[PDB]
Amino acid sequence: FVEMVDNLRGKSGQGYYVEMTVGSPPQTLNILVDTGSSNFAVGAAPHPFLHRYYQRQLSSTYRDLRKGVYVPYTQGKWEGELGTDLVSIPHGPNVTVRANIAAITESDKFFINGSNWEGILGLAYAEIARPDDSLEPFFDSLVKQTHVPNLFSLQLCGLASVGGSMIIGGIDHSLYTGSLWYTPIRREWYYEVIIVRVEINGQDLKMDCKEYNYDKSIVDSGTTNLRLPKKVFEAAVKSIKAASSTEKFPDGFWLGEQLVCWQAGTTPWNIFPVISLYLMGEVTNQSFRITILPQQYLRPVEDVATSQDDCYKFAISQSSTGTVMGAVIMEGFYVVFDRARKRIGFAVSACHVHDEFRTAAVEGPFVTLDMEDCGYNIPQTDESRSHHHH
Ligand SMILES: CC1(C)Cc2cc(Cl)ccc2C(N[C@@H](Cc2ccccc2)c2nc(=O)c(C#N)c[nH]2)=N1
Ligand SMILES: [Zn+2]
Ligand SMILES: [Zn+2]
Ligand SMILES: [Zn+2]
Ligand SMILES: [Zn+2]
Repeated sequence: FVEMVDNLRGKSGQGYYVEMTVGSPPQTLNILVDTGSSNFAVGAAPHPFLHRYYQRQLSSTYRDLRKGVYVPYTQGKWEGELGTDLVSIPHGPNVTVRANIAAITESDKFFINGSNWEGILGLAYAEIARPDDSLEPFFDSLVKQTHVPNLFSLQLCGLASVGGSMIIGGIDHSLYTGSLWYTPIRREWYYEVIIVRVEINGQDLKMDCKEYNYDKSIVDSGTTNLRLPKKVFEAAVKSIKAASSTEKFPDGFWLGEQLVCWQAGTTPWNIFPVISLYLMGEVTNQSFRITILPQQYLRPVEDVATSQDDCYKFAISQSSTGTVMGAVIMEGFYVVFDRARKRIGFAVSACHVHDEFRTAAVEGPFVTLDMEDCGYNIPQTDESRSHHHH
């Protein structure tokens, strides 16, 4: 898949985008790759931080669905008018499909100054599509209309410019080394997975493993940080603080709200521990671990005021909606979203993050005799229970 290698670009902390074309004649836009949502939505009216947008009036193939959609986030919102148009990925498979498109007509805190993407490609499953699951997501239309295999893979390589690859329909062996380990997709909504054990510099956090997946764990290219449920995040911060106790940092650093700096080239990486997340294996009683270096979770931020200094932001943060394996985790790894086989694969990425003495790793198997169920069952609302799925 040499045509798809290197088809991602981005800015540090503003995700990764792929080129897509919409309409006829083709209007090219840069579209955020988001495995944490399931709408394809594109800016479709002027905005101060956009200089291009989808012009439905210029597409002879555009059809209006005459139905609006409103998508709130805890940080902002976008809203728009649903329709369909022809869509292709110029640096992807050689096919064109008729897909649902939400034309974003207004938004708040969604498009950011200097980001360079004009829309978002929700790669997760219909269940979480807005306004409901009857709006077929892009990848579903892609696989149904063409012979593209039902799989995609992401190599996300670490404002600074970033790059990577989204291989659509395949796995490209040139983008990883060593073993590829698969963990099951627990349920097809988010790319939900189960973490069975967490270690910080080889020391077990020794929490009940349900705490790791409370109320879910998901793989999310739309999230920057590794985000951890409250109790886990506190135990992790306690452990990382212990390891790094030669350095007393301010509270704001541990909150993600303050940089910490050393003289250029002197950062003491050795005092910051590796973190290993052990993911359920395909075989009952087996897991494998993914091991993250501090260079993945301490993100450099170029200081405008101290040229002499290497400065970093702590990129692990607290969650109340479960564990989120964001860019912090993914940047280590070639991640295969094997929708056909309901599994997610992890191998060490060919764009490796370097530490002098340690390596981001994917290792297994680890066997447990004790097969505790580490999944959490989210309390069923009457709202969920009552909707019919015909
Ligand atoms: C998918 C996308 C665009 C959805 C989104 C919507 C809105 Cl309105 C505001 C921010 C985000 C958002 N935030 C990401 C960072 C992002 C911005 C732009 C592109 C990709 C990622 C995020 N990551 C975190 O770690 C975090 C925390 N803690 C909070 N937020 N990601
Ligand atoms: Zn507004
Ligand atoms: Zn531009
Ligand atoms: Zn019914
Ligand atoms: Zn349904």
